[PDB]
Amino acid sequence: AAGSHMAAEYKFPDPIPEFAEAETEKFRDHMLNKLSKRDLFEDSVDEIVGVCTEIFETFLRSEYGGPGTLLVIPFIDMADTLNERELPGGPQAARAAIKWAQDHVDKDWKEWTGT
Repeated sequence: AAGSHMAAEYKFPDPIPEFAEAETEKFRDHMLNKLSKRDLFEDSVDEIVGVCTEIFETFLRSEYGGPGTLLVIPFIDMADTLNERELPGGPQAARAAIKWAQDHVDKDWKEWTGT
């Protein structure tokens, strides 16, 4: 954080697979509920949520180590994957995903880790 200090002074938390799993369940349940109500996703909610959830969990499991590490790239990956598979609503789903993640992930990490 401050360049003159010793590297040994800065311990950063590793990603936590149990947090990734628990937070992915909350994300999935939010996304299923939010997208289910809308004609745009009527026949594809499960598939679209499945794409978003897989990308989200993979990022939390390997890459998320608390505040300062939730990158935008998984949400770009969600829109790109939905666009590649010609699933309608890519921008809408990725925006729902990033809004929820912005609102919850760091806060939930602090609560889950007790920090």
